[PDB]
Amino acid sequence: IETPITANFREGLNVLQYFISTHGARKGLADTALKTANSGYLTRRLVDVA
Amino acid sequence: TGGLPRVADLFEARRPKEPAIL
Amino acid sequence: VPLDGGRFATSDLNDLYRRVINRNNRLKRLLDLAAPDIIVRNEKRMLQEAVDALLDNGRRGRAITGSNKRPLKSLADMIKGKQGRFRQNLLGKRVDYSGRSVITVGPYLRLHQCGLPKKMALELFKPFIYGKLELRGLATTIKAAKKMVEREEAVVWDILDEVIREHPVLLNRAPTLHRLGIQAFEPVLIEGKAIQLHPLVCAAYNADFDGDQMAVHVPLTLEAQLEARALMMSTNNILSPANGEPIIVPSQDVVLGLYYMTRDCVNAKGEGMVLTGPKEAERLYRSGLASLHARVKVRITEYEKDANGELVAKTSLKDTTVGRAILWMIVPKGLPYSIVNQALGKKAISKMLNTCYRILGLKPTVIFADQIMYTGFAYAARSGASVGIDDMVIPEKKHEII
Amino acid sequence: NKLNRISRQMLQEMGREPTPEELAERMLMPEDKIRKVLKIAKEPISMETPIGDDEDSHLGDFIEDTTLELPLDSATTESLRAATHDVLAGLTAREAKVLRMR
Amino acid sequence: GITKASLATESFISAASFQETTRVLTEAAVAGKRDELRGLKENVIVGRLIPAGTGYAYHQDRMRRRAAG
Amino acid sequence: YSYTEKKRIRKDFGKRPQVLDVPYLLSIQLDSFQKFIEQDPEGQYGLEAAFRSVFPIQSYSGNSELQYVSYRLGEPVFDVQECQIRGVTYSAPLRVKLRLVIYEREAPEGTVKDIKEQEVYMGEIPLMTDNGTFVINGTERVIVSQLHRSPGVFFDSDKGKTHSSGKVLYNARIIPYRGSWLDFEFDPKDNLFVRIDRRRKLPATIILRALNYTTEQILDLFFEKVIFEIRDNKLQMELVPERLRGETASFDIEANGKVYVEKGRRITARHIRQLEKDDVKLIEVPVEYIAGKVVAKDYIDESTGELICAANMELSLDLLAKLSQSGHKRIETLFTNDLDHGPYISETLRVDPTNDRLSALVEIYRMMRPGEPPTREAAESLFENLFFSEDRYDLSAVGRMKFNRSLLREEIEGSGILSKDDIIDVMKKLIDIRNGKGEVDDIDHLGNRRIRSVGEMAENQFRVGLVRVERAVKERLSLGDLDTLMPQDMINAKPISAAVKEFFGSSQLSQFMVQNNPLSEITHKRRISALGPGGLTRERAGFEVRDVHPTHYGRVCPIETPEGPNIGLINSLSVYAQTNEYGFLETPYRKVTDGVVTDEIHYLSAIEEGNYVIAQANSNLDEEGHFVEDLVTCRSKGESSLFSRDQVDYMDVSTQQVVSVGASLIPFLEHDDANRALMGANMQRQAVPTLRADKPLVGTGMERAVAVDSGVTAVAKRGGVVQYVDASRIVIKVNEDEMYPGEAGIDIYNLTKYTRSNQNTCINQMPCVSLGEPVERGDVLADGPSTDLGELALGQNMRVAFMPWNGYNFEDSILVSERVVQEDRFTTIHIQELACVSRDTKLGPEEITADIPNVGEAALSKLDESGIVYIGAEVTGGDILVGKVTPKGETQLTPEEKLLRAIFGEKASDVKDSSLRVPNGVSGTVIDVQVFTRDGVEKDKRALEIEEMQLKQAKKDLSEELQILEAGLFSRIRAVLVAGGVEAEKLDKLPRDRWLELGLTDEEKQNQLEQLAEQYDELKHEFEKKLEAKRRKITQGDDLAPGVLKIVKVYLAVKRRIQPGDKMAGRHGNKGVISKINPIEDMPYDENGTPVDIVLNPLGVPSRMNIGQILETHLGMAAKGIGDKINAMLKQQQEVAKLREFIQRAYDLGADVRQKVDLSTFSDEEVMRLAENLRKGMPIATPVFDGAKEAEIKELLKLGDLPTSGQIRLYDGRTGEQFERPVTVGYMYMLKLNHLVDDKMHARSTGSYSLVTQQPLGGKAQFGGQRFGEMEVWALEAYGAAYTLQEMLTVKSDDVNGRTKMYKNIVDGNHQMEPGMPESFNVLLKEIRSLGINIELEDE
Ligand SMILES: CO[C@H]1/C=C/O[C@@]2(C)Oc3c(C)c(O)c4c(O)c(c(/C=N/N5CCN(C)CC5)c(O)c4c3C2=O)NC(=O)/C(C)=C\C=C\[C@H](C)[C@H](O)[C@@H](C)[C@@H](O)[C@@H](C)[C@H](OC(C)=O)[C@@H]1C
Ligand SMILES: [Mg+2]
Ligand SMILES: [Mg+2]
Repeated sequence: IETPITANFREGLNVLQYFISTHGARKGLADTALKTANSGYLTRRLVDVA
Repeated sequence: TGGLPRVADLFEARRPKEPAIL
Repeated sequence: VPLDGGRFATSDLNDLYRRVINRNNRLKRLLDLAAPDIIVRNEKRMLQEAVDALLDNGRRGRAITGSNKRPLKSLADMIKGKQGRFRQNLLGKRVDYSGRSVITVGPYLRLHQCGLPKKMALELFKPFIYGKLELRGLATTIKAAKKMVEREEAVVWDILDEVIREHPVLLNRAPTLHRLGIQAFEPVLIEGKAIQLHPLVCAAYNADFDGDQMAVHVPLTLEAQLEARALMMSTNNILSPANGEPIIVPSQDVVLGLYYMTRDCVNAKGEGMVLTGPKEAERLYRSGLASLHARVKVRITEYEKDANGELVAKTSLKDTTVGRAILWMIVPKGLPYSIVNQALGKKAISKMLNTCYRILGLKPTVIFADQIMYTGFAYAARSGASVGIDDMVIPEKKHEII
Repeated sequence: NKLNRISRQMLQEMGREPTPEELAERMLMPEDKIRKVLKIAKEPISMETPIGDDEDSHLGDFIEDTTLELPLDSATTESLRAATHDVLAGLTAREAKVLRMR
Repeated sequence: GITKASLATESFISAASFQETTRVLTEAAVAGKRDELRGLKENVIVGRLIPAGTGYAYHQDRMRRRAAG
Repeated sequence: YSYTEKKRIRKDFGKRPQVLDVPYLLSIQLDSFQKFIEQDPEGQYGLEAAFRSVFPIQSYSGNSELQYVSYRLGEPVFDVQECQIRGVTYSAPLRVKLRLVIYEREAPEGTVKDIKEQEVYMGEIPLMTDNGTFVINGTERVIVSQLHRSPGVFFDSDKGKTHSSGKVLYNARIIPYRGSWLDFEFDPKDNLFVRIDRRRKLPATIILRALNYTTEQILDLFFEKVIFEIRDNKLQMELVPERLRGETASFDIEANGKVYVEKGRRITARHIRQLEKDDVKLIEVPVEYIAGKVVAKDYIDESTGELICAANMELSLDLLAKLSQSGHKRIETLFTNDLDHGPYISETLRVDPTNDRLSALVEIYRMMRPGEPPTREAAESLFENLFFSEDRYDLSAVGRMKFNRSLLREEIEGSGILSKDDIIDVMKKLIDIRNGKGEVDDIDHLGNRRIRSVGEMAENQFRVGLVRVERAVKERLSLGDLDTLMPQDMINAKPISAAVKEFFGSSQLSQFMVQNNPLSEITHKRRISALGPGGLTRERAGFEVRDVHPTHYGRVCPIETPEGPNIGLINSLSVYAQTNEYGFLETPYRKVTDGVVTDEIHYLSAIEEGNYVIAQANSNLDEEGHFVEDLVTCRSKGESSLFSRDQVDYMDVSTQQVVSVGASLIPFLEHDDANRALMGANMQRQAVPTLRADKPLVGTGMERAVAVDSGVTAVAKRGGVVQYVDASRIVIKVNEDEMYPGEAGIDIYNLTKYTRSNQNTCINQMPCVSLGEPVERGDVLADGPSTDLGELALGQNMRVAFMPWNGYNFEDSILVSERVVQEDRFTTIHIQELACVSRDTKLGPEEITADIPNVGEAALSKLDESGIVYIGAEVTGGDILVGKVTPKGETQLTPEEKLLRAIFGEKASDVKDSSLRVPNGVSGTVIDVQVFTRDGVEKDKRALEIEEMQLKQAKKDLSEELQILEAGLFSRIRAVLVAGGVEAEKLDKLPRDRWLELGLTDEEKQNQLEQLAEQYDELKHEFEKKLEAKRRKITQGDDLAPGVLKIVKVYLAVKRRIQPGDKMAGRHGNKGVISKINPIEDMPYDENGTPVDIVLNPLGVPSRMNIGQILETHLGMAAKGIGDKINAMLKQQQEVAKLREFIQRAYDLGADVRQKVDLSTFSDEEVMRLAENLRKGMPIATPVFDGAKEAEIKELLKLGDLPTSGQIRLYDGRTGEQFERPVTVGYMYMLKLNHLVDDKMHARSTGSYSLVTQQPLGGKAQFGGQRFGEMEVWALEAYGAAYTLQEMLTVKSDDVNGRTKMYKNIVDGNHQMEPGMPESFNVLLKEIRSLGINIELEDE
């Protein structure tokens, strides 16, 4: 987004900044929760081949 | 590209989409 | 086999086997009656479908079990599964002599031990307690021993310390990745229902305290005790097998202590004076005379083994601070004073442990690591580090940059 | 079959369904046999029946073995022989013989 | 590739674990293949000492006893 | 300012005035079910509507019709309380009036006789609790509202990934509310395809034929007509001057005696202008341009009567001749442009195997039901039953609306099935998008996402019941005998009843009310789910739908969602959000006309909000409400920017409306990272109630609304003065303005006392008012669990210090002072329900008798003669709650056991001990016992005593009602008698019962005395019938399961306090597990000598970015200051003047806040009570995004006497020496979640075993061992440990032999293993050998 977050946590975030921040959090959590599965599958194939 | 899926492609030997020739 | 309320339950194979028999028997009958071809043919096909459904169901019509929509499980599906076989696949069979609970810190522990709840140890070692109780003659027979531990008589607690003493236990966390996910510890009896785990290992398990749970396993056979002690023991794996760097590296609270310890401010109590040795350096600090960080020359004795397998000694006046002076008391023998003379960040504090291992060997490094943890926590508590709202300083030029 | 049939008219006529002893008066027999008859009539449930979580956890996995013998007992059997066999050597040779006989 | 190379394993009991069970059993049962153990995966299934680590002394000593007299 | 507000008032920072106050939070749940079950004289959703669809039901062609009149809901069999204990469902009988008409054979339709069968009973439909919950079997259950794809047509893309050639695709999907799916889709060759449901793909045109459309009409519908004239000789042509745009001239083009353009010059704006203004209709064209042109209609040869060319065939120079000599003047061809109008449909016909209607109908029927032979009636019937049948297909109203709306129609309502116009129109629009004109929708938009709810969902299931009974109903009227059977003998109960029961009982949307906590409840009843029937699945979707969408603003909470397998698949409803009239989600807004901000509220749906320009919740306006700045931050369509003073159409109602009740309770949320904020609102629902309901010291201002809207508390029905206050009940004497004229009255609130929750917590109400206190309607009468004076307290705030303490706080670990456990404040009360069943076995019946083989008197002490533990006897592990014994005869013992009984002379009983005994380690007091008995088995002594006791207790309760009630009624009679014939002292002398005789002078007062008489006598009888019914319910033999003779349920109340291992967290997402419980001696204390309760590790603050937990601490300290300050002046007893002065100063705080305050309050009695409640601390309200600011916090700290830094110096209680640097100390609200350490803890040595595969299994609750996995096996394999691994999967688990051979060695003192073969593998051998496979173990 071409309008960054101009505030920080020591100050307050207004309605919009938080709402825009939400996607980053949710996509972060989702990516990791999926990357958890990816890692496991990888180790499986690896230990199977060795 | 890059990341964890990149590792999996390497260990899987997978031929890229538009490869070169030697 | 029967169930509660007098109702019965049985495997699906019966429904399948029964069918194959009936149809088969019917066909046998249909031979002695000389039926027309069109019928006996139909009966044979019906028999064929039943046998197939019995062996592996789903390769034809997927026959359904009586009164229930869900297809009846056939012999091939008992072996098969997700994935392959159920037997060895996750997961993978339940195991006796085990337990689990919420885990906590226990920084007092040495790196080779762990806090074990009293009740857990009682129920876990139950056969050992029975056998030791009647080895010394405190119980007439095995039955009387059962009633004793069931009564929880006061005399049994001392007997447990015997069977516990040299007898490692296996600790495991939920997402086992590398081999350090399971490590052996020496049990320490602890009041309370929580497991205490040496902080330095919390990194290897990747175990936070946000309510994560850990499992315990008892090594029954003698070979398992010596396997646990000589392989899976905590002290025998201090280094990641992935890369030679120590994985027992002090984590966070401990390292903030040592950073605050060996550091120096510009002006503090005792600046410039000189002391005979580290012993009287602590005497200066603890009494409140000198500040933890002040620049000071003190006589120290360092060591270099640079002879042939032989430790040389050297003494000098080193320019250092009060904190670094006190810390030197822990560093064993042949390490030079240069290693502790810096600010001791998390990066330097790991290479310290590494060098200590590659020089003095295993045993000196273990006892070393313990001391570092103990002193780190202690001094960190003294420091009174905190975080306030005024600890976060916003630039004065921010509004202008925006 | 006769029992199923009676419950139908009596289902809405009574507005709920007849009590366990209601069809009993409707039926010829001792009428307490309804309970007995009702038990054997049920079809057994598949032991492979999926239960909770759908996690391949199946009914049969939860059915414990009651005909086995726990070791905490079996241990006491091996012990009781050594107990009684010892205490019978503390007696006269005929008392052991007479007690082992009875 | 890693997933393809793991496909080929001498022990059929090992292959029957992570692969499709039906096909593995059939394809092996016709040829009368004789599984000698010798591996880890298979020894775990049957429940004896792993032919490595502490067990490596045992299996080694047994492997030589074989094809002898 | 109200009456419970005078007790305590929360200081509110924040500027923005609240224009609208939080509506009822349970709105959706209550409103929905309210529309379903009701008598509605029209098609509005409900039982009425679902009836009018399938009705009237006529038999098959027989002209025997059964129609539907009306329905009624009978009184519930049991009320909510009675229904829970016994275990039945809370339900009402459904009584529906039916009219059976029979038409005369064969006649003009008229009835011989019509019997109106009065209300045949079909099913009992469940009823919703006053709190919006259901009771299925003795257990409260909530049905979560669902979010699915709204019915209608939707045009999507599926760009990118397909075929990896790019080019995108465009597909349309018609999704009805009920009935088959109709899918249209393109392909890389631009050939239109159709598939019904998810079935086989089929060429689109085959449906037009099934609608009886021949090829000629297909070309005529989707394509324009190019008219060709043969005039003079060889082919002139009609020219629409616009057809030449985007194409190049194919021959010499000249008309109107002037050659405008020659061949090879593309047609731009120049050529088209000339032709239009010069009006060129007809030009002469060469014969070769039609070599590609497809002839539109059929053309035949008049003479030979033979077909020259079929429709949709490409003409050639030779073909024109053969149809020219036959006398054909006109040949129609297609207008085809690869940019504007594509020749797509034309190419679809060449792949169309059919010709006529029956052919297409056959190919459809053979597609849907293949393998079976097609039939004329079958093909015709199926296709008419798919999209054209009123039974099997509906889009309903919302579907039709979005359908018509997306097609740009006028009518917002229309037929509920598809029409030939409808299908055809959709196809045209899909082609228009592929042509470049128009755009595709997206599934994720909340205008295409529809919200169902309990009422609507139950209607669907009831509908299913009526259709599966419908097949039956027609079937019976088939063979029916004349006037013997009636509309009873046919319609059954179980068919309809099992449809509705199968829903509430085991439906993915029907689940246990999460009840350990009011917030958990209220956040469950407001919840959305895209799962379940008609929803997506976890595996299918798909990060697009899980993600937060711009339309979620004000509708779905962005930050309250699960952090598990399904993220963004649940969410929660926003605070002010409401379900739209059509079922969408709409939010409140303020209409801004011209430049003024108007306070009229307007509800806009997802599509409504689209076009308007909406201002921001935070903006500064003043006076008349003009925007102060000439430009303000706003969002209009999917984007946000600064907007001009007068452009804006609307403005946000409140600063909160984006979040949900859960997220809205986190103070200083604007200062916390969204990840940790989620976890906070996620964990806040897990807070177990506490022993002493406290209050939050730092807060938001929603807690009052959350407390009341959730049913945990008891709210005043009508205002008045409290007549009687007990810990049991509360009686309020109503004010006359609020009182009804008849019956007089008082409102009697019967409080809930200590009882079991679903989560095994304690739910107990306490009276918050004192004898004779004024309460006005809408006042808090009694707090529930975890509620204080009308606010919501989920825990207790306490003094916390941030500093590393000797490593005991290492990660998140928490170090708690002993002071906390001594005050018993974080103690929790658990109520567990244990059962004892006396069943029937083939060996014999089980006795509850107190005679148990081999047990002493110390065991039987706590038991009565009957075998049941006394009420109130405190018990510990192993004690017998209920004596139970089951027959096992003739044990057949062994030689040495036989000698043993012989020596010690005990008769070994023919009965075995099944008695229910207290589980190991759990310890509590028995607070209750229930005995359910089968009807016909004799109740034993104890069982009779309890029932008799319940009778007396029941009688007292009803009588208590009548006594206070009668006085309340007679007290009004006394007052009306005094109006016109007042005798004060004379009247109360004579007996009160002898009052009804006195009349009155002519007035309404004569009729008022009359009224109170009528209602009085009713009470005499209403009491009577109520008492009788209650008594019978006690005496009736409770119905049990088959085989169970009697059941004894014991209720234990365990009091667990706190110990190392419990999970605790703040509202800001900081978890922790109590590590050590430290003495007060070792606690850091300040110079004043007050120790600190908890020592948190500061290191958790920077990494996880939650800064509010620090602010909450700081402000908290300040709050406690104002308490301490007040606590000194009240203990000083200065006077009301000095105190009052100080309090006013606090509530202003320097400028520009919205709180206001006194001295409107009565200066003595009202003010002094408030100060007493503030001495614990001064409650402050920080609004969500409107919350306080640093300056105000620092300013409030000045009034506190406490430093601005918020940090002080602390001294270690051990060495007594100082701590370097100041440390932050304050008051943080902290919750105790229920993950409690003495639940999680399990240990097993040798337990039971599974039969099928011999493996550890807990049957006694000595739980089966920990599961040792594949990953764990690898961990052992990396180490060299072979023997540990063998013992792990052989002797310790799976070896049925090796385990016992081991156990015997462990007691003998020999550590070894004789492993054998695991039984798992031994079974696999038999399963393989059970097949035709011979598997052997060879060699040696
Ligand atoms: C009939 O419904 C069932 C299955 C539907 O099947 C299925 C496929 O369709 C689902 C729908 C439609 C959901 O809306 C759902 C859900 O909303 C949810 C979880 C995930 N639950 N968790 C599982 C446990 N875990 C340790 C934490 C996370 C789910 O799996 C599902 C779910 C399904 O999986 N979660 C939450 O909402 C949040 C964040 C908190 C939940 C609070 C409590 C804990 C639960 O409400 C308890 C009281 C029960 O209510 C459930 C267990 C239901 O079970 C019954 C007997 O009542 C279950 C929904
Ligand atoms: Mg950690
Ligand atoms: Mg964790």
